Amino acid sequence: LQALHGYYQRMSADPDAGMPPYGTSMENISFALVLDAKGTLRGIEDLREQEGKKLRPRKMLVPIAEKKGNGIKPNFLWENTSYILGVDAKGKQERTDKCHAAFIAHIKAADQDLAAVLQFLEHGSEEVIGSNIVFRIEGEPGFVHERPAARQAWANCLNRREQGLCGQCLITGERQKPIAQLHPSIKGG
DNA sequence: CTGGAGGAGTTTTCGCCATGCTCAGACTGGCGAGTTCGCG
Repeated sequence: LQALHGYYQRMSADPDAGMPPYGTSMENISFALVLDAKGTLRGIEDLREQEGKKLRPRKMLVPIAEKKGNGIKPNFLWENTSYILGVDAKGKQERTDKCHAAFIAHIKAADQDLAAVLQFLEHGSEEVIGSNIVFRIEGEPGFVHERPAARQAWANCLNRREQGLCGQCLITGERQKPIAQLHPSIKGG
């Protein structure tokens, strides 16, 4: 319904409304890793919160996630242990190894922070297993994915992907627009 | 006779909580008036 499109367009114009900016979404995160600028990991930040009933993760604004079928798709900068640590509980190690290789490969598409995290990837409690994690530089505010250079790289990747076929958009009625081969998912439960 | 493969059919991965009472009376109030038949 175009009503939702109009509502988003209007309310996103308000800076404090809470609309995620284009290309970003709010997800669940449990821990953050701290590593020095030299590429050595030391320090883990656990952001999970006790909701009275249970200890549950926290909501964070991050780059949108792919819709993972049976195929392997690497997320940009935040992932679970299987892609990052090359470890899991699924037993099928080769799958995890392939995921890790794809994850490291996607990064290469000059910043010292990404240089450091690349350096750490030369090697890459139990509760971290299976949870979502993010990266932070030792004593650095914010997170690596928040740095402007990361945003430029993300925009470049988006431009890379949005190419080829073009047509008429039914919601807007405009011509020669790139057509979406797949739609992002919607939260259930 | 063997190949490459397009299509048909089967398997894997995906991610993974909640809803909260209740409580009480009235009221007291009077209808109506009436007429029967009659030889052999």
